[PDB]
Amino acid sequence: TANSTVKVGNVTFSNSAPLALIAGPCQMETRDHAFEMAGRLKEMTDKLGIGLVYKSSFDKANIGLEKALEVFSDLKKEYGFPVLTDIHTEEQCAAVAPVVDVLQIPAFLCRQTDLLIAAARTGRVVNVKKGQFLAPWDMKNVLAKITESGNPNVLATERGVSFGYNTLVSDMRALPIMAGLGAPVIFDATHSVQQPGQREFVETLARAAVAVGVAGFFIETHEDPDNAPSDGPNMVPIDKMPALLEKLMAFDRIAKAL
Amino acid sequence: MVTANSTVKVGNVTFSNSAPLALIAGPCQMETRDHAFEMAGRLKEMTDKLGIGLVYKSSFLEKALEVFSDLKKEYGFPVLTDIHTEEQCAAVAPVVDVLQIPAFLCRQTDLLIAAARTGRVVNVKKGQFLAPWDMKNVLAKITESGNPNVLATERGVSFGYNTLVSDMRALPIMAGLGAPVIFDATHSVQQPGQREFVETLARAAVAVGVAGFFIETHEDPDNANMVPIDKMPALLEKLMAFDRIAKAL
Amino acid sequence: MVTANSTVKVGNVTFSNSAPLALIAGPCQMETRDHAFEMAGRLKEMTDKLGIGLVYKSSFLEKALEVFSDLKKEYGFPVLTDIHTEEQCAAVAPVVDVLQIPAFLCRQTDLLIAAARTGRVVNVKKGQFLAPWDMKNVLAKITESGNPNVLATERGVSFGYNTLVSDMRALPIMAGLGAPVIFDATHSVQQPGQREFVETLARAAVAVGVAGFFIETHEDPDNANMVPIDKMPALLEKLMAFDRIAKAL
Amino acid sequence: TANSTVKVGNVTFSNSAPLALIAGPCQMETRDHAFEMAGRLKEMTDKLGIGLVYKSSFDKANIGLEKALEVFSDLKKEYGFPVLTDIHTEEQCAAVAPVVDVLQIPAFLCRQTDLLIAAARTGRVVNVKKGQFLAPWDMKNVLAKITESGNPNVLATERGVSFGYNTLVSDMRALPIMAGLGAPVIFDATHSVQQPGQREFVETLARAAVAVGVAGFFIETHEDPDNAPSDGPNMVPIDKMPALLEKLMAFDRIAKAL
Repeated sequence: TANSTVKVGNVTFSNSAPLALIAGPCQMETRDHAFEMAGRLKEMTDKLGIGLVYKSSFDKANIGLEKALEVFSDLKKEYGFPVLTDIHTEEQCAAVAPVVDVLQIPAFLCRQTDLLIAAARTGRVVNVKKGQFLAPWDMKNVLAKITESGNPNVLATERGVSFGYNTLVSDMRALPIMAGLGAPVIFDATHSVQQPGQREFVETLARAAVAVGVAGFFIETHEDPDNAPSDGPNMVPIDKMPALLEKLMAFDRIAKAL
Repeated sequence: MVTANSTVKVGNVTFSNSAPLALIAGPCQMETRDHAFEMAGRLKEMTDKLGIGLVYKSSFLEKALEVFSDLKKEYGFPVLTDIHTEEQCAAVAPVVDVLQIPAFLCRQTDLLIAAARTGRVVNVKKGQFLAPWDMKNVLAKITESGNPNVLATERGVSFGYNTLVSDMRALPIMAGLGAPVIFDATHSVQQPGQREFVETLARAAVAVGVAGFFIETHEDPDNANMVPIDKMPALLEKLMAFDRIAKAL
Repeated sequence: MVTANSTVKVGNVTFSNSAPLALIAGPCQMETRDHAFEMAGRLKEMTDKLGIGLVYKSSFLEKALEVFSDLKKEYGFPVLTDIHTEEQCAAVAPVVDVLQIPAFLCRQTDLLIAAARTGRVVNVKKGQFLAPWDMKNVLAKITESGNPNVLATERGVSFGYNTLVSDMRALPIMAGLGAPVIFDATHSVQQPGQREFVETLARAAVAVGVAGFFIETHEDPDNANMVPIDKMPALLEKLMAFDRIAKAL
Repeated sequence: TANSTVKVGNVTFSNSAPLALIAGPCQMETRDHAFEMAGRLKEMTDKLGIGLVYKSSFDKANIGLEKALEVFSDLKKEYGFPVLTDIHTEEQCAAVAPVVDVLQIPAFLCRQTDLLIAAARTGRVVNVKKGQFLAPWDMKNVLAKITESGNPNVLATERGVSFGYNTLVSDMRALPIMAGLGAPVIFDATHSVQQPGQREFVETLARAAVAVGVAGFFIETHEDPDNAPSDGPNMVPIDKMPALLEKLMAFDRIAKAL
């Protein structure tokens, strides 16, 4: 019993609506860097008519919460977008909820029922990253922990499944399956390509997903991914983002008429 | 020496990962002569309206080759059928434009060589036990035999038990081998040992970029897996809209 | 610098891929104090007769640590429990001999470091998303933190959907990393999202060669997955017979 | 409705009986080479009390039938063992059946119903290699094509399943599952380790399988596997075979009492 349209600040997520973007660097760095990344993402999405949710993690985990919340607060004041971050404990959900619009359950924690309930109880939008060890239908039971806990605003993010050793595959059937559960479906293009333990296939997977039909994309991006503090091999260079997004929007226009 | 053609011309059809999508379509098995002309006429009608190339396919031999020959006289399209032995390649080659290597036989060198030596276009279905880069050495058996006209068909890869998965990365990787890549929508959804997901996989594949689509279709697929023929015009129209974008990028 | 110990001594138990098998066993969750002493007594009885080391395990904290402490006073064995946060490591360490990292947390560096810094033995369950060689970098987070006493537990790897598979090659590969390898028979048969195959997988693992077996067990597993406790003596006797051969070769 | 004991010449296959060995080089080479391999295999199995079925292929396929049948006939005359070879067409089953005791259906052909029926109709023992794309329970339907065709003497050979790309895994649960179908189960140690498109793990997998319980082993072997005409990376050096087999028999003695 999820909301099929999830509205967060100025952003609408729905399998029927134009694509929305969750984007940002993996890890929050300096305040300088945060404002540069968020400014560039806001400009390119403003021009395209794409809603933006700005993302960054503060726990490292495989800047710290206090500092990060200050930066997130100032970003929101300057740019007006909702923000997202990942949470790892019940105490972290309560601590970030005053500022952060969308709480994210990491893939490794997607089965941790008490964390799903704690996120749910904040009344924030909850994005659940589907674990690479889950099947698409398994998400019914995961998302239910949130919706049956009284929070109807859930997003389900596809991020690939384990395929042998050191390989993920993206089963495009996950998208209609999860959409059938009633929550907006988000496609994580950057983690879906990774070699557990690849950037050349981000566009490939993104094009496939948008044509199938998704509410949104989750794309990690950075100005110099090879030199980034975390997750660097996977992130799209920020200067390549406008071209990617323009392409995705062309397909989305067709996909969302059918 | 000899290398795969990135553009493969078959009769009045052009396959290339840079050209508009062409269609390989038909029933699994040839039934009757009348059934063949019906399916083919319906397929040609829809492909004529959309402006897409059609290769008509069926699996069978004497009677079948006469049916194929007559279909070609009447409709002017090329045809495709599966071959299983060296002897079969030789028998069907005077009539059939595309010889198809089934996925279970994609590593059978002697068959690959026989089909190559006929001079026909050879379509190899990628085994569900192969990785996309494994098609390099498969395609090389045809091209090193002197035949540059090869098509590589994606049809899914084994994913745990009784499950296939469509890794869309297979498409650019195989395209990189230098042959047109064909997406088999109807076998890629199979539950080994699902028709609902055929549109899903097809939309994904076309947005990634393919030379063509391979779809098994029938007027009554429950009494024949297959896309009902009455679902083809809507599906194809959607796939052509995505293709136009995919091929311009 | 610091490297994993190929022999890990825990209280009166020795773990090594060259030593006789030792047993890590107990219920999933600690129930009551009386239930704990019962399970433990039954396990110690059977391990005493067979001459095998026993580490008693349970998941929970204040009451639980008092139970563990009393079990140790009475039975003299080491104990193991799962930890989920840094704070938890610190709280359980004064009592619990082996800190266990659950499979879902095996990549959580901060937790790995916290458990390492306690000076206790750390057992890391291999994530079902990891390859066996991926345990190199996991184990290194504990050893580079100054703790050489690590156990590596095999518990299956994802195999398509809702299925795990036990790749017996994981065992020598992980042994090659230099830590004793533990086989989790009860989680390796899991259907994510099967008790019949626990003996099958255990027999295979022991013939390959493992430092130990991890088995969840209960007196009434339907009202608690788990091996019924009354099935343990027969299973263990079989596994010891294979172990003797495996360890001499 | 398979025979739970399959007797072929001097060899007994049963999940209850001491292990039997199917062994030989992948491809038949010279007559010299055939007699050397078969002699060495007969000597080492004679000493251990292990029944031997000598194997070689004549079709190449990813010496030729006429020559191979002559060699097989002379081997049988000299050594007295049953022999095995793989068949690929209905005509090949009829052509080799006069001489060959055990017809083998290759993994890639295990779903080809007409070939299963043709092998069955020869009245020879049929060994079916389980395809790497099959599940253990799928073998019920495969083996049924033989037994329902009137031939109750079938062997089911485990040879690994596809695990991501260029990797096989050996699911040891396949062994009790297939045994539950009633046919003797054979473990192919050499193909189960291979990298599709490894010898150091032949003993690992073999030890696992024998402890679980199997009727037999299928082991490809050659005097100089690195220089062999086919399948060389996978085959056990013939001089390592006695030590391997001695180890397997030690475990088998325990496994077959339980």
